[PDB]
Amino acid sequence: SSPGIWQLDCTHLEGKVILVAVHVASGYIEAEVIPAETGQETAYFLLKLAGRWPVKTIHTDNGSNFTGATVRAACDWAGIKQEDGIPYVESMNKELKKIIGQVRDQAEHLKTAVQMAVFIHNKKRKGGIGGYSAGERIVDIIATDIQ
Amino acid sequence: SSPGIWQLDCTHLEGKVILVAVHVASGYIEAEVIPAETGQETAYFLLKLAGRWPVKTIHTDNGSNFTGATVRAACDWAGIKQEDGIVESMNKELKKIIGQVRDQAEHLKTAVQMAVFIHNKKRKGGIGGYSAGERIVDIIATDIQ
Ligand SMILES: [Cl-]
Ligand SMILES: [Cl-]
Repeated sequence: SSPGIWQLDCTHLEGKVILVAVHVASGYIEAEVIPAETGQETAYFLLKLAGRWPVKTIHTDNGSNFTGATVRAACDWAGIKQEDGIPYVESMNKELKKIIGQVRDQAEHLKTAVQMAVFIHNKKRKGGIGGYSAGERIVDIIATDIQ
Repeated sequence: SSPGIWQLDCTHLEGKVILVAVHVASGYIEAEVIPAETGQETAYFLLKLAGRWPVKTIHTDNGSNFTGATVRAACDWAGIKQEDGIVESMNKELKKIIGQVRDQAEHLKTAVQMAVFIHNKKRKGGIGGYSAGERIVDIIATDIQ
């Protein structure tokens, strides 16, 4: 259920393609620059995500890199179901882009900045006492679901 | 035991370099093929790991890709401390699983992720048993408080 639901969208910066996976219930993110927006590279990214978190369902934009039997085969193999797409990334790709822009000049290559931004986003809280970061929220949700 | 303790080791296959990070207490793995065993690529891999899990300390082989200011600056920036350093049972397995699925993948990188998936989803001892994936989350969940 909610524990295994992720949204996958693409973002573009400096002629590069970035795939962003958001764990809906927590706001937690996994993002990476990929060589091209193809089924082969999208399948690779999804297989990487699935081996790190319990991915059960994904909501994508259902674009071209999903019509090929590549991504379909990967989702099949990993036990991932593809459902309804994203509406029309909302305040995520922009937010992630915001952090990236803020730290872009601190890294030589874009890939490093992307990861610095993912780190900042997932460790971000919302006040003292509790607050809870997206990183803590995802772990709590999955923990209190597998037990 | 080890809330944010990870071991980072390198492995080589088909003329390529793979970085393997093992969460000591759970056995959970994060591994990827990197373009070269350099400080710049090692720092990249560590930053990626650090943004996905609460990494506090890493045990590495303290080799050449750790003498450069690159990895030191990355650990510093992420708040990671480098300690003693080199499990072996989790690593060796990775190569075996990779060998069992290499044929299904066009590129090695894909086979590696397939292997990571299989390893982290592996059930402890059938029924009631726990996978490394479930163990790492349960460990960090109880640590948050
Ligand atoms: Cl996409
Ligand atoms: Cl290494």
